[PDB]
Amino acid sequence: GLKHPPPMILIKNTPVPADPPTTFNPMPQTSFITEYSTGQVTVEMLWEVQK
Amino acid sequence: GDWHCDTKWMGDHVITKSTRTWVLPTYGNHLYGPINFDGTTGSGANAAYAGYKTPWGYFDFNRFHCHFSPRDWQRLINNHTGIRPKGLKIKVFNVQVKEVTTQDSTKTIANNLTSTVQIFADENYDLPYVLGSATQGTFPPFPNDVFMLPQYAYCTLQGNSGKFVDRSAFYCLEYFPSQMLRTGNNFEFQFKFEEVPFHSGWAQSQSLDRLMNPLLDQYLIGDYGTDASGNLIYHRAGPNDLNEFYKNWAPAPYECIQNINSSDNTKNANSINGSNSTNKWGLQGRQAWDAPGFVQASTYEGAAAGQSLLNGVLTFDKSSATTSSPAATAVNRTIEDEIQGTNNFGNARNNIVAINQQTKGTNPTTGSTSQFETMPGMVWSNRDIYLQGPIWAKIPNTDGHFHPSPRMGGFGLKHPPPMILIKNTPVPADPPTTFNPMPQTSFITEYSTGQVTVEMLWEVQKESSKRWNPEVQFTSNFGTSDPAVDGIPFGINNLGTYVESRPIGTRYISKHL
Amino acid sequence: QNINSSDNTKNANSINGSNSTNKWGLQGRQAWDAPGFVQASTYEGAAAGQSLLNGVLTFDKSSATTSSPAATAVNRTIEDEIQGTNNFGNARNNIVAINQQTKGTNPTTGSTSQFETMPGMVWSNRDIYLQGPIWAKIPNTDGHFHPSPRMGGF
Amino acid sequence: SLDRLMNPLLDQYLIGDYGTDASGNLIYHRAGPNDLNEFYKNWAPAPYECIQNINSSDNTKNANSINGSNSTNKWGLQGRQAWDAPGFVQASTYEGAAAGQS
Amino acid sequence: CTLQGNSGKFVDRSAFYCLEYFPSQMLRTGNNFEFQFKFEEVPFHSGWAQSQ
Amino acid sequence: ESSKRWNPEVQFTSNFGTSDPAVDGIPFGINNLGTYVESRPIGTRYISKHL
Amino acid sequence: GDWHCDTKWMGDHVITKSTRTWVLPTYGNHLYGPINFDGTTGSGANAAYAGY
Amino acid sequence: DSTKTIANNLTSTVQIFADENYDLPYVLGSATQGTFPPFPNDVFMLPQYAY
Amino acid sequence: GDWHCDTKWMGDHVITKSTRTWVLPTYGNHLYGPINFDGTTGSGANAAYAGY
Repeated sequence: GLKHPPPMILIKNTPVPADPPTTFNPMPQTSFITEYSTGQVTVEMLWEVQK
Repeated sequence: GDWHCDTKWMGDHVITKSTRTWVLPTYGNHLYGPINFDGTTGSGANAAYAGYKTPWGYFDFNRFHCHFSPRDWQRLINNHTGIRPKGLKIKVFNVQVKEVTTQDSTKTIANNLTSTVQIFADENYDLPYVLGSATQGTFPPFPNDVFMLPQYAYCTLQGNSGKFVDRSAFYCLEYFPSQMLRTGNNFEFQFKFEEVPFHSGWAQSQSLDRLMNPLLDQYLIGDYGTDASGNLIYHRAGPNDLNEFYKNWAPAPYECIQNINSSDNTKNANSINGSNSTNKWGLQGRQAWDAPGFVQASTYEGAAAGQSLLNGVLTFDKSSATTSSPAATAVNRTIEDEIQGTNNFGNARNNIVAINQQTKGTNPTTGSTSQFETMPGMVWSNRDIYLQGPIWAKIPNTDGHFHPSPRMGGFGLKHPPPMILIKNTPVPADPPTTFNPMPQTSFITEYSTGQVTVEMLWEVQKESSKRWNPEVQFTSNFGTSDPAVDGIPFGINNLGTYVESRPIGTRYISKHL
Repeated sequence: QNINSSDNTKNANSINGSNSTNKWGLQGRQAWDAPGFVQASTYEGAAAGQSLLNGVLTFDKSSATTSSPAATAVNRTIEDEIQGTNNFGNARNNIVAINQQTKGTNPTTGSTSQFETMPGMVWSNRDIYLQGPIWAKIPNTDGHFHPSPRMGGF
Repeated sequence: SLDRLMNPLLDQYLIGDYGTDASGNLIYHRAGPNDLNEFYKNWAPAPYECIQNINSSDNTKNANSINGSNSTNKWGLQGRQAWDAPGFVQASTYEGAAAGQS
Repeated sequence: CTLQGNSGKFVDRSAFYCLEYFPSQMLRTGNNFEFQFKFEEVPFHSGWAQSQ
Repeated sequence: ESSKRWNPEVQFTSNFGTSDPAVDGIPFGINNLGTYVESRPIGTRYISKHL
Repeated sequence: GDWHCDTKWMGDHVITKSTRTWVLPTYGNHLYGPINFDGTTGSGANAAYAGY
Repeated sequence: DSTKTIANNLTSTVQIFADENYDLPYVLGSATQGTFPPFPNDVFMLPQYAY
Repeated sequence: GDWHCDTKWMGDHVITKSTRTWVLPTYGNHLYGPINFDGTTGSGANAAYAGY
């Protein structure tokens, strides 16, 4: 039990918009390029033990 | 080049940061063009204009919800009686240029690392300044939305039927120095605001005719009338008549504006034509609406529910929309009653003046007036600022101006934040193998996108009031919301759309006059 | 409106003062505008006793509680020293053009009861008196025009 | 000009009051490129006292036998009147007006 | 007087002040109270009559 | 209070329609008889936090 | 940026390292949304929730 | 049509932050799925955040 | 010896001051006395007490 546990690490792909129309529109743009990401993660922990 | 979007409250000042994602199309096929309207197919001769549209585009951050979340805005208005802008800095970064190819049905999008974009700030105010007109294209209030940059265009001096004249000006934007950005390059700009007064963030807890000690009498004697023989009669004002006290100060000037009731249709007349009933000012032989006008009280305590003024208040959309005739359930209509102490109701028209010269045989007569303008000894309050409203406006460059506080709201500035303009650099397609002198009209189809961060330094005034009883605060009050249909107010609904539930002013804490 | 303090032959009979005074509205009710922005109460050549109805300050000769003091018990001020820059209050003699003239329609003008501040005007403030107030507090507001208190002083 | 300061391609995010319907309900309208005169605006033009027109070039525009002193603007002081001239400056003519307008 | 509604009734923004909530000093016989004040800059009142 | 929620929070506010100075007076104030009245109870819990 | 995944036993303490490969899709079409359950089609009223 | 092509984009980004002040609802510690796999050679999805 | 009754908000701490006027009678005719209750005329045996 911990008052201050290891904090959450959050991640997301940055949205990349598709081609806009050539006339200005005030609405938010809903069309995006389909993508995903991948990588490596390493975690290192120091533990204390009793013999 | 990292994301920020956050607020830091330090004592007497506060810093806001926000980051958005923008997308820039090629406008106008890389062409300038003249634009006019002669008015006929539209409203009429009052609608005519002449000008130019350009291939360029620009950034507009001039609304408050660009810089403040609703919770931060609450933290401001309950605890502070004033705010003014101090400094500004802007960064454009992570630019990508993308090429579009269409073969048959399918459409492919590829990245081009060497192609550029051009950007410059207009620091000397050389271009016509189109910010401060409260138009669309501002940064979205919700930080995750992607938005288009609007195309830059301007109006110039016109003659009859929207034709150019000798003093009409054409501007070439390539005649300015600008810097060219590839992937990996960024643009930065810093700005310092001129000194302005704090916006007044409180509601009035007194009225201008009650400033006296109610228990006492005046040592000044008033004129009560004449007797049957014509001798002057004197009267001393006191607690039984407070309206007859001699006073040092007078309320705000007005142009009479027509009333309207937004809630209750039994109060309104049928089939009102709004354009025929609004206040107007003339210029160059044509007329324009005067709206919202110089601010008046839209309602006062004791007035009927829903009382308002026709084109006398600001009205906002709940969500970004293109609709030309939005429904009443889709809008946020502001109410200014916090100024009712110094500012009369807009439709009252109840000031009285003497209309003749009395002698024995002719009785004195008076009349009410629809027009009462500025006189020595008047005091008034400015229109409120809103979370959905504009921050600043550019004071016109002229010999004279009276109390240059912009009528829609905010801070009048001699030197506002300059316009930042941007466009994709044209990339020609394959030329012919024989020399041709003509300009080349064939280009590669492309668009660009990136991130922009804006950081503002604000100065604020903390609230010292010594009243004993508690004060009104802005609070979140709604019975229940359906997550299936609706969602949390000031939040994302079931369709993924951000909704601003109600309008929010700055005037909650109260002060005596 | 004008009033004559000395000579009753100049006044109309049975004037109701409250009905004839200038008023401004606020919050759905009305209050007297008095003394108002100062005007000349009389000028040289005007009849003796010429004054303005609730346009001047009037004081008691001695401290008193009376609600309706007699004329012999009061000191009525006269401001004629401003008659160079400030018109007589009941004159209403400024003239403006009320139509647009063409061949066939003659130009017409009219007098006005209201003429407000324009670029290029000059004026004088109301005088201070040995019996009058010294100072007043300017209301705390976004805007005010020429904040000189109307009854007098600083 | 002071009514054209906007970007002519865009619409406002402010909504105007268009009128009432047959039952008396308020109707809303968004101003845009088809009506630029209905835009909400920050600034207003100059104050005026109305001054009579005259045409210096073309006598067919003027009325006959105008008495100038009777038709000019005047202010009173000390029980007498004086001309207010030239007055606070107004535009004497504008583009599209007839030739000689003053 | 404070902000009113119809018929001289209080409303939400009406303010009540307790004067005992201020610091004050207590005077017996032999004690005195002193206060000093400086006026802000204002123009001279014009003490002349116009001869033109 | 440091909270990072987006939407606004509940605050304690003075809400009453109208009060009669003849009969009643201002809430949390002196009534017509000179008596001090505490109109409603007030806790400390208004701002919200997740667990 | 290299791989590790290994353990080192030192006396009274021990250090673990591990390396993995992750994949991240785009969730929700770049949208937030409210989610509820009223319980009926599931267990019942004890199963209801609201969130984002 | 039927086929699916996958290309690499060198300029596009991903966003990551740790929540050090515990400002978000903490959904770890509920013993749900989406943890690192025990066997080091497996590839795993990151779960979607909700509260 | 002066009046105060006021509050000062400083950052992470706050100071309150208040002043009141008290009146003290002579109690008990300058006497101590024992007090009891056996409970009968009141609630009952659960109400009994002894003291001074």
